[PDB]
Amino acid sequence: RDHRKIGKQLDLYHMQEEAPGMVFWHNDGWTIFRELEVFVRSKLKEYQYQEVKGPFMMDRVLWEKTGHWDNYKDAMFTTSSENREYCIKPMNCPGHVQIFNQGLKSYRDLPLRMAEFGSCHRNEPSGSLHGLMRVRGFTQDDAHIFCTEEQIRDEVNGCIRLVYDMYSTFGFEKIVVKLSTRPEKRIGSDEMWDRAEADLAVALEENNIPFEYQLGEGAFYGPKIEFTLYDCLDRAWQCGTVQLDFSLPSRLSASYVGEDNERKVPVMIHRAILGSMERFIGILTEEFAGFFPTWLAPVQVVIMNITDSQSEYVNELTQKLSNAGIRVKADLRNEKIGFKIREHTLRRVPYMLVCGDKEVESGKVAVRTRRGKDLGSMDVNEVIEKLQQEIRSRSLKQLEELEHHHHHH
Amino acid sequence: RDHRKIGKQLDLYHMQEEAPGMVFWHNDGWTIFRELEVFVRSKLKEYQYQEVKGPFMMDRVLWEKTGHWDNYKDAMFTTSSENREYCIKPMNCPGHVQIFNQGLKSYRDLPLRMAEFGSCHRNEPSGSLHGLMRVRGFTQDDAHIFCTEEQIRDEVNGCIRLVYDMYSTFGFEKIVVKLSTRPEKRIGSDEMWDRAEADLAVALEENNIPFEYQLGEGAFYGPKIEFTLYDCLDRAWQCGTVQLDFSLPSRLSASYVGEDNERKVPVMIHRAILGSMERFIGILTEEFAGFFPTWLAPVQVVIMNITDSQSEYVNELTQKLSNAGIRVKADLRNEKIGFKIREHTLRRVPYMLVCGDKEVESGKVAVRTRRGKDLGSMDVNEVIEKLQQEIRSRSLKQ
Ligand SMILES: C[C@@H](O)[C@H](N)C(=O)NS(=O)(=O)c1cccc(-c2ccc3c(N)ncnc3c2)c1
Ligand SMILES: C[C@@H](O)[C@H](N)C(=O)NS(=O)(=O)c1cccc(-c2ccc3c(N)ncnc3c2)c1
Ligand SMILES: [Zn+2]
Ligand SMILES: [Zn+2]
Repeated sequence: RDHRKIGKQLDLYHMQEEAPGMVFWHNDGWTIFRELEVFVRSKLKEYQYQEVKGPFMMDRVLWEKTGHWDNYKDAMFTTSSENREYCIKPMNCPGHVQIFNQGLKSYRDLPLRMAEFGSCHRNEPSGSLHGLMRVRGFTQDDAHIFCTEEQIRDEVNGCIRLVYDMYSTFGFEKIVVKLSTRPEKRIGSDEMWDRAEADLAVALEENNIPFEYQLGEGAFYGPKIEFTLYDCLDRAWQCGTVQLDFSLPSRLSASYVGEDNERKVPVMIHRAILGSMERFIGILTEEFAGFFPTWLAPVQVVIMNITDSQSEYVNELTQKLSNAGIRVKADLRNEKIGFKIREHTLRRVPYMLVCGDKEVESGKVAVRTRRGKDLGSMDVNEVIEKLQQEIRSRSLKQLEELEHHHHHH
Repeated sequence: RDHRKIGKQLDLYHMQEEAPGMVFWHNDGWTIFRELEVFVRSKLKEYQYQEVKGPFMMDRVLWEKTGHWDNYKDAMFTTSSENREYCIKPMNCPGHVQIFNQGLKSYRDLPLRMAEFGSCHRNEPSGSLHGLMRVRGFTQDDAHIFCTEEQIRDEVNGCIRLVYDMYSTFGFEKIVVKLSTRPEKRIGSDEMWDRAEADLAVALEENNIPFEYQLGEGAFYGPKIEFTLYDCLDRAWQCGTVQLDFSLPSRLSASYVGEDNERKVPVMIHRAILGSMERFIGILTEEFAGFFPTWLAPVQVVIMNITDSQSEYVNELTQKLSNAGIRVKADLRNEKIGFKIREHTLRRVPYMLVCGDKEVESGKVAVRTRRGKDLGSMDVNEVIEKLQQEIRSRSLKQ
């Protein structure tokens, strides 16, 4: 089932014609986006990345210098102020290079790993738009690594390791990998492309990763390893990408002082792990058919009463779970228990805590899941500890559950 | 002390002529921005706000409907795709109404408090640009509260209480309040403006806030309370603002079913507490002269060895502090300890931990501060607990 239908069902986002391919993230979809940012940040910390933010627009002159204007013109939105023309950024790399270019850099500063949740706009043909998977405004979990020639192997290897490490959290382990080689419109010499292409192929080989070439699909500035994930119709979507660039730094006058006090141009590795937040959310939505892992679930727990008699109890518990950091909602409606459960199941809420008279008495809760399972009564404190552990460990599967819902086995 | 020189010295941000008023946040400046986002979110959690994200641009037609095109044209950047013109948003409000308009609403949903860290672009004349205080691309800690007429007083009071609550964290001694009334170009009837201006004046007086009128300086859609803060040269900068709007929702066909079954247009309150992150960071930078309180400091601790004898111990402590949630770096360079200390001192790192042989043997650390205070030898868990406490409490000094 399509992520667009599931997105409406869970009130995650919408789009209008007033803004084709521009996403409106509602509260619950934004919750997912934000949790993914937190997850990526935990990895940026561990793998020692800076995190920056570059501006939305820069002078067209800068975009001409990179080769974007010649090779990327059709896709760029432009605007102007006071007789000067600006491009809304389609990529974050040039901004990163401008940051690099502030202050003298030395070999001591390398590898310099510079991440950004970088908002890009690309004027994708309106015929090619597709839900969250192909929009016009999207946010990459981007980074550029500025390094020496001698550091390419280790740094490309690090990016590859990070892809599998992050994808394993979602249960994606058998990943389809491509090496996209020099496109017809490109900058840089043949010799530079032969080297960059060999370097990426050797890294994949060294990591024992099977891949195929994809002829002519590289970026204008360098070849790309692509990590493909599949949607519900098995369409291939580029998500992770690791790219090797011997051209942009030089075009933008990037340099550092080497060990012999000579001026050197840094190599730049580009990579995104999730790809874009929008595309990755669309993929997860379809793969899990909206059964997001508890850490990602917009609403983690719903606590419900049978009658008005338990309203006070449900309210205390909701407050208690909320202070414990759990995303929790009360459902106090005069509706049958089965009716409530069906609704919150369609809403894909991991856990539903049913409070009848006996629950109020014993200070317990009757626990149901969105997979139709009855986990009996549990102590409130026990439920809290078990949920907190499920959240903190970013567990793919629920209490007492063998297999989470996922389309591709 | 000017935030622009401090921002250069502490490697917080830069700007270039290839992008006038367009900020490049470097790692250390972005850390401050991110910490302010965490703080705002924690406050909006208690005050029960949703948090959304609206599109960066929308059809010019939408901005024509709201009155932005006729009353706000010169400030807006525009762009095109496939023969249709788009405005890059200068405000988040119309996007928020669009989200409100998805799904039937009733009185049960109100007050609906909808927050966004909303990136706006405004084509400010280049002669008016000034460091971080007045840029062309900035992010508001914005929100719109959709409510009934009967809820206006409580909701305006709630915004005012939020401003003072959040501002107390930063210790601002001079908060000057203005009430900005109907401008020359506006939407809404004179009667609507009478009511809106009175509601804000009454809210200020009930909250015991002295204020001055700023005649004709209100927004095109409503009057504004402004919470003014002052930079090093005592120049006035609008930061917090609370505005009362009886017009935009109607122009955008917003409605809900009331408790009495009558379908009405919601009132909308616009507010920002910090103002923009950029402007507020410029203010903080001058307010503290770059000596950010620990919770905001880009790097909270640097740990140094005297010689490589203590390298291993320094790495161990660095990992230990980092796991404790502290922003900590190891400085293992082959430089004299007095050279390393001076560098981190000038960088305004709150705490410096020095490890020589005596510290390794004892499992302690020698602690000094960026103000030159020497706290002597401290046990490691005690420094961790103290730091965590001062971070969690967002303490103004220590
Ligand atoms: C990895 C970066 O440093 C590199 N500069 C780059 O942009 N590479 S990319 O063009 O291959 C790339 C990387 C990640 C995401 C996308 C992408 C492109 C278009 C999208 C779209 N139109 N809608 C949704 N997601 C999208 C993601 C592209
Ligand atoms: C509170 C909002 O819902 C309201 N729609 C609004 O934008 N009001 S505002 O125009 O008074 C306002 C509010 C908050 C920040 C700014 C502002 C404007 C320009 C800036 C600039 N040019 N540079 C830096 N910060 C800035 C902040 C303006
Ligand atoms: Zn790039
Ligand atoms: Zn507004």
